[PDB]
Amino acid sequence: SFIKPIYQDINSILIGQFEKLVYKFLKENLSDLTFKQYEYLNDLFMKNPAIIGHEARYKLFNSPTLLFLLSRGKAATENWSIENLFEEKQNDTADILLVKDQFYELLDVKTRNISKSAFAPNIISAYKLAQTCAKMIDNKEFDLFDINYLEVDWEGEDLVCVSTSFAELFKSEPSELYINWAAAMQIQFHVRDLDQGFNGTREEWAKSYLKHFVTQAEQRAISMIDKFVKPFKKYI
Amino acid sequence: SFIKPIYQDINSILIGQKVKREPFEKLVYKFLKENLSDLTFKQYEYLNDLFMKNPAIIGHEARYKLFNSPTLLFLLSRGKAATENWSIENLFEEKQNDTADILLVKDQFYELLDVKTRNISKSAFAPNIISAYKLAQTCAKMIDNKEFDLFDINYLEVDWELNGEDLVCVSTSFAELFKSEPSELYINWAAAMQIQFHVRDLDQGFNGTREEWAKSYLKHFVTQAEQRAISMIDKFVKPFKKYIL
DNA sequence: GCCGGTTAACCGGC
DNA sequence: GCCGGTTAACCGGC
Ligand SMILES: [Ca+2]
Ligand SMILES: [Ca+2]
Ligand code: NA
Repeated sequence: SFIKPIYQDINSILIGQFEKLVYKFLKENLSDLTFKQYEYLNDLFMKNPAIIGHEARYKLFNSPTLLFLLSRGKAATENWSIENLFEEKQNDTADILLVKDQFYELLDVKTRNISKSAFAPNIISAYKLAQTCAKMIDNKEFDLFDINYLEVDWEGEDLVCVSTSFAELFKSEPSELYINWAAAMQIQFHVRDLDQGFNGTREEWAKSYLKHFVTQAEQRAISMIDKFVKPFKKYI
Repeated sequence: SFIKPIYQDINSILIGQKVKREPFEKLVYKFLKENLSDLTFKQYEYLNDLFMKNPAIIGHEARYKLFNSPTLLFLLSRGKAATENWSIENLFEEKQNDTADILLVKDQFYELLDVKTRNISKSAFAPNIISAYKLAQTCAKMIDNKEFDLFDINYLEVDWELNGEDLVCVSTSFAELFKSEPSELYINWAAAMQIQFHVRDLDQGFNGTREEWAKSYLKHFVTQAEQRAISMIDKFVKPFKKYIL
């Protein structure tokens, strides 16, 4: 992580001291590496004005996996112009991107209202993560990027920060990730609760996640009969 | 439908309306309020009015009995603690996962309206209409309690496009869920098991009774669930086994 | 034309 | 404590 080293600094400037308000901090203390996902894409294409067409521009990523996680559609990529730049997207994989010397940190910020009942938010699609692990293995890309999370807790007429949390997805035990199939097949968890005791290699994590994903896929399929078929059979 | 008789006018008044550069639902509410003041309510407003007129009824248990309908209780009520803690000083407010956007009621009959805004400037994408599971439970409760002439679930689509520093409405569509062919409803399991369709495209030729609609939907639901189960193996299991064996 | 996955984030049952 | 369903629409591959 590029943020981990300066976590204390961020935590001390947030607690009490809005959404993406952390981006400001990062874009000032790491202005050299901080980007919104859409800003990184514009930056990458502006730097190579000689490369046109989506097929060519996609090659700019130099990584089938990163291409998969960060790129926009073919049309959007081909239609990309210097006078027609990319804008933020609700569907974007990451909130903030930190890249240095060909290594990437996909950072997601999660805001939690410590006043309401605890309800783990959608973290990332378990399916997208499976395709990611598959691409990591197929292309042997095990030392290219990390997916990390920064949690910001908040709470009379103003909403101030009370604490923060930071965790790395790849440091968590794969089989411990809760996949909520109904909730758009999303992994869900509060950052503060995310396990960080995995000790294996990045390759072992990917294989372990795939076994977990496949197993949960089987379990969900069977459970659908139990909850969506059995109780309604008597009406038909 | 209660808004049906005055639909042509809603359509005319809505086309042209603008919002500061989703909120069109509030404008929909506005008109209905001025044209059907006594039948129009936000879902939370309806709940507040019901409890306000029965101040002596306290506790979630007693308050739940005020709905005098298992199906309506299921579709409209807030949780037990929320119902327990309600008070004139602690009223209900909008809730993200409430079933309906607007309720129109008259003489014990209910119309649950869900406004569906649509950005007409982009590639058509059928939005989440309602949970296929919530709908199945609803049909099951209708059958168990014989409530087949109590309520309707309808949709009002508001099409809009960017026009300067605001969004403007270019057209609208209205359709009724119970007039559609149940077996043709698209259930997108990944998308929170939601039924998906464009109001403008929903068929309206069902020829059976409400009871028949419920049974037919239940048949469709169960069949699609069975298919999804097996389908999950082909899409989420088979393609990744090569990485764990 | 056809088809379905993704983000953001949120209560409430027992 | 443990567990999971719901609303809002929305996009891009072949
Ligand atoms: Ca996020
Ligand atoms: Ca709506
Ligand atoms: Na809905």
